[PDB]
Amino acid sequence: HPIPNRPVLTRARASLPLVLYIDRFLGGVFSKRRIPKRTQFGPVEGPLVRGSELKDCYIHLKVLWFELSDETLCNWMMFVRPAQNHLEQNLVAYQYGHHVYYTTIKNVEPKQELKVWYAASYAEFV
Repeated sequence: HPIPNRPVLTRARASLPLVLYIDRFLGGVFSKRRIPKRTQFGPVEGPLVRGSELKDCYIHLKVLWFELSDETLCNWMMFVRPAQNHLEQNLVAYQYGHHVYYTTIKNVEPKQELKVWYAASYAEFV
């Protein structure tokens, strides 16, 4: 009766809150349970860069900027895809401390993909 070693995941994948999961087939982060309005995730963690040489896999975030390319160097927020209309958006991103956060603007339901875009004031900085 074997019991295998537990698979070790990239930093980005393991730093994910137990409240959420990434869905293999669909792409992106979802909620296991109800996530109420005004729930704050973060901080975004990862390498900082210039805006010069920043990729298109991701939303762009000013703090210098975040390069969210590499799972071994970022945390789970690298997986949170950028919303493309107001229908699908349920997070807003802003700077608060020395840090950047994603905050729910809707009560998010189970099996709904979390999708981010700028809070208006933050949209000014970027």
